[PDB]
Amino acid sequence: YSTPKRPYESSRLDAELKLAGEFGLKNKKEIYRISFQLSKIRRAARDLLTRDEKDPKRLFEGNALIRRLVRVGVLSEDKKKLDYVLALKVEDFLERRLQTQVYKLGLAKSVHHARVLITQRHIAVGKQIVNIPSFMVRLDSEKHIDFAPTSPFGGARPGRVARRNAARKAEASGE
Amino acid sequence: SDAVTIRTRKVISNPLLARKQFVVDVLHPNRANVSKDELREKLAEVYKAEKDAVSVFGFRTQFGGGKSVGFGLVYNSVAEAKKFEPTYRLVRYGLAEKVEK
Amino acid sequence: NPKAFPLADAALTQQILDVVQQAANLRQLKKGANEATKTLNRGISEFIIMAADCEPIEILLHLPLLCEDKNVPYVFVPSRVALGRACGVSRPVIAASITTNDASAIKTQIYAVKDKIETLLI
Amino acid sequence: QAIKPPYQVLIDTNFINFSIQKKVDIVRGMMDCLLAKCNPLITDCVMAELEKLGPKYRIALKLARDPRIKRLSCSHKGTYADDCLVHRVLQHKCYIVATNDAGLKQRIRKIPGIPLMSVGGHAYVI
Amino acid sequence: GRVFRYFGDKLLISEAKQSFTRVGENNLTCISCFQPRLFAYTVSKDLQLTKYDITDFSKRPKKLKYAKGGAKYIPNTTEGHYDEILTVAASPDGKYVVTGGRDRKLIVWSTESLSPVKVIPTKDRRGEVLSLAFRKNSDQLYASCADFKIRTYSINQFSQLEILYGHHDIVEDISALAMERCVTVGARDRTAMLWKIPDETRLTFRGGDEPQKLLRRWMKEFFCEGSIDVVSMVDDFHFITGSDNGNICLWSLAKKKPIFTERIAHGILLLQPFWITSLYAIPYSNVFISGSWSGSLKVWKISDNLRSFELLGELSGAKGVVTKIQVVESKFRILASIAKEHRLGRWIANVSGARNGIYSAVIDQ
RNA sequence: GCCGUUGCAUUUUAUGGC
Repeated sequence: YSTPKRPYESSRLDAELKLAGEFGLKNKKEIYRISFQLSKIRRAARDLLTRDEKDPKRLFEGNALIRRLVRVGVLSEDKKKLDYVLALKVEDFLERRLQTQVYKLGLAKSVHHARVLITQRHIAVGKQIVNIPSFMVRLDSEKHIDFAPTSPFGGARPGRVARRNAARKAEASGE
Repeated sequence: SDAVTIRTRKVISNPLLARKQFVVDVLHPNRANVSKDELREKLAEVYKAEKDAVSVFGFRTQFGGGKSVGFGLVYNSVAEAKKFEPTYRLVRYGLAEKVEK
Repeated sequence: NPKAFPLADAALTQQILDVVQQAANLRQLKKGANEATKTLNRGISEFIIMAADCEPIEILLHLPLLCEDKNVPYVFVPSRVALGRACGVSRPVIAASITTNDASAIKTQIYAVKDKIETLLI
Repeated sequence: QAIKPPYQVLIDTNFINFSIQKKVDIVRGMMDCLLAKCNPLITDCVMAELEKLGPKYRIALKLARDPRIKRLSCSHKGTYADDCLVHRVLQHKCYIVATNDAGLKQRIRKIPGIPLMSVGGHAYVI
Repeated sequence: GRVFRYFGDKLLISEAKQSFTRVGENNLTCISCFQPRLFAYTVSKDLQLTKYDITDFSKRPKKLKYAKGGAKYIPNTTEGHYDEILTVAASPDGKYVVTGGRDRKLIVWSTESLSPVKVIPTKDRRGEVLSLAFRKNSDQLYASCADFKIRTYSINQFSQLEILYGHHDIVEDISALAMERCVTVGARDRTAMLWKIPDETRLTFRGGDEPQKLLRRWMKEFFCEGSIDVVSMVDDFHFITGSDNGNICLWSLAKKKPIFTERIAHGILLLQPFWITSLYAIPYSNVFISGSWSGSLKVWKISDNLRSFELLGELSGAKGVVTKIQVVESKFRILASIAKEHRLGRWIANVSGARNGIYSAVIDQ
């Protein structure tokens, strides 16, 4: 990662929390590291705007870089002219996080309720249970995001607190 | 006890060691890390020799659970298990005494 | 004289059917000119889809007047059968409404479709 | 804040005489520290001032009349580069101010949400 | 294996025996016929499976046994269907035959006494069964599921093998051969995928050719691909698909693009092309049969170089929505399940001769 | 297997409506 140049500066400091307010983060470390990767791409993005048209460096190291941005699910395909790459911004990597995509797809009624649902052995995307909120969905995995076979809200067990609630009824009311 | 369904591939006849080597695949939904004993029982009923004519080892399971792949062995006779097997696997299977020194 | 303007071309029509498919996946879709008129009353309607093969067609002429009052885009599609099919629904829907949500997962597709429709309306 | 690339920036009088006398370009320097495509501007107040530095600064005038730089107009006879920009920065919230004059710079730090610049294309946030 | 049975020329098509049976069910969804005496199995949207004997080629299929569920089996561990059954498939040993539909279960049936020998919960509210396909001379069930899944079972032991993910809409059609691979479509994603089960890989072929470029063709001399309705596997090295606009696409395993696409087949009737509602090939051959609600099964002959195909003909004996095609041999007996509506509960328009039943057509040599 | 209709006279064969 890299720290930004100025640590305390008014229009940027409040611009932190309006990112922390919508997305629901916990550390500006999880903001700065995202800008850090966007920093390294963007320097490379300006490199291929200097060289010649139809350079195979501008082809092979350009278009695959363009297609990888379509592959991560950020660059829409209409803007596929390598001139929207400068017009990228911070929230689009924040938008492709595994936490926020849960709330967009119904099912969470918050961005903070979905944060708790990541770390409790719930929702998987493929057959792998994901419990890191920054899993960065690749746009070919959206309509596989679903409740687990186990871990209720998905069924076949009601769980240790629902079974304990069942246990209380049998011992005092019943036997 | 969830319909174990032991699958075998890579079967090559090896008559110069009088054996048949093959990769054992253990699918196990809703069942975790079954055995080494039941595996030798349940693959000897597709080759129909005996339990102690069956050697098996390996078995690093799939991440998360539900699949296990090891390495399996079958011989033609009981005395071949006493000659062609390693000395500690026969102690592991029970077919020998480990003379500790 | 035309009564079927504007009517969309091919790839825009399948594009619209896919957007309606994910919209029906995200319950962000209204089914019926009754419901669509109600959404035009509540101002929640993004844009309106109408069929061209509906007999009669004059039951569906109220939506351009109400949309042009509310400044809302609208484009005809040729099939009511496929327009029903894109609802995740096995019997035809003559007209569908797109509802407003800024928290929508499919919002960029909706803005691109509104770009094509609002391009065609001029 | 809601500011997007492509950025738009205002080049006043103090900027060009710090660019040439430090040999750092106008447009290609602006693409460096803003990291996107830049849309430079010059007003009528700023350019007609540099006609008064004419016989000693043909160099600054012959660079400013290049089609990389765009034309912008205001309508007052008597205004300055200094005061006319502050009205432009007031009624809209989407310009970037480039300068080095401290006498103008203190009129920029008061209105919130206004990006500044530095010695010739080495940017700084608000 | 490759294509070796070359008998498209031997088919006497013009004097094929055409017959039709009316049956006591509304909207039969599928038909599956066993070949080791020959059997037949039909499921309808009237919640019923019916077993026929078709070993006598000159006769219409006579009734052996039939079973119909009801609203008793509302929960999902009940041994009976309580909604529309979308597909049916018979096991290659002739011992079992399994049904499933909108009740999101899988009920394995005995062929002998017609008894519910197994019920399996799919355990998903979107795990609706759409197409069941068995590997030839095997018992590994391939289950197309509406939650975009492919679920693999074993029959003799009644277990679960593994699940394939990946599609973007509902998997309608899946076809298989004796090797361990299958073809699937997702039917609105406008692609098809080849699935290697032990390799656990997929090869993704892409349709969606724009008619706009075809308008370029209209300058050189149509209709939209929107839904790849069916897929069928001719050999282990090529396959075919059927679309929503009359185009029938021939596909090679070495070709990302369509190696062929046939333009409008069942025709039109702004204008509406017919849907390719049925598609079944004779295995390892050059002959395949496509069906519509237009009223005539159109049969086609693959060229020897696997590059184009040519018209064998039309059989007009079957009016109504053809849902599923079965072909058995010894001579050839063609059966077709004609329902009043489409398989998916879809709407159908103004069909001449609204009838329900089975089409039979015998072709010699 | 709901209804109508035809040849065998209805089992058999062909067709129209719900």
